[PDB]
Amino acid sequence: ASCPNVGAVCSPFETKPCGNVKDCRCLPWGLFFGTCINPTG
Repeated sequence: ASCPNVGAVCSPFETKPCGNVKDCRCLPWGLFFGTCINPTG
């Protein structure tokens, strides 16, 4: 949940979007990207 990029822009087209971290989710909002968010939070 408390991942390095909470509310930080990710992109599912990246390499590790909110991936190998202390639990994080890449919410793919916008057109091509998204944000590392709190899982189900």
